[PDB]
Amino acid sequence: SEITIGVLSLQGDFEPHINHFIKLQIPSLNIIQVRNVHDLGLCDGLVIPGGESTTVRRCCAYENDTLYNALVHFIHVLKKPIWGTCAGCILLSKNVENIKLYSNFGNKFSFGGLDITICRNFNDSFICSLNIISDSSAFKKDLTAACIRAPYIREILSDEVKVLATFSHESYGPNIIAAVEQNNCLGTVFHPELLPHTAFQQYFYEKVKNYKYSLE
Repeated sequence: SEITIGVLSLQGDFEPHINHFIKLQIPSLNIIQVRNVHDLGLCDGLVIPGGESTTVRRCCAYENDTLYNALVHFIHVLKKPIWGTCAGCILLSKNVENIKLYSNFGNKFSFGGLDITICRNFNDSFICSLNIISDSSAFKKDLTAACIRAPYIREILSDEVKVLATFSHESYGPNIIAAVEQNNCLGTVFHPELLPHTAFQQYFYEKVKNYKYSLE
């Protein structure tokens, strides 16, 4: 079957995320940039990366929020798989704290999808070992994550949110939440493209594959 995963690309610096899925070497997988609603329509799943949530959001605001509204629909009506990483994780979140830049978009800042409170704030680079709460073969023992000015997940707001991975750091403390999953949404605070392994990419691919299978 042909599976297409898109990577939101408007904000730039998206190539390493694309490369990391290509490294999976999975015959059935195509990756595309997503810059507009036509591109989004071709996607079975979408990755939203980025360093800065406000930048990615402004990129979606063009033409009276045309792409923003399509993303909301994609997430919440179509229920297509979405992976928000770093900035994208912020933009899936219910409550966003410490984003400073006042938004021309108000309560239309987030796309929603993860019932969490997240803090941008806003030392601050390290590799952590992950405790991953999963039976997926994507996750071998002792995997790592690169946290660079990572957002902080302060609150889980629904029992529907599954804490997928946590870590301990001799600062921040124990049981820092690194990855969450809720329905069709996956969120990670780290940079999955900046470590050689491809575990989260593989997991998200399988999520998209299972979605496509469910449809039919």
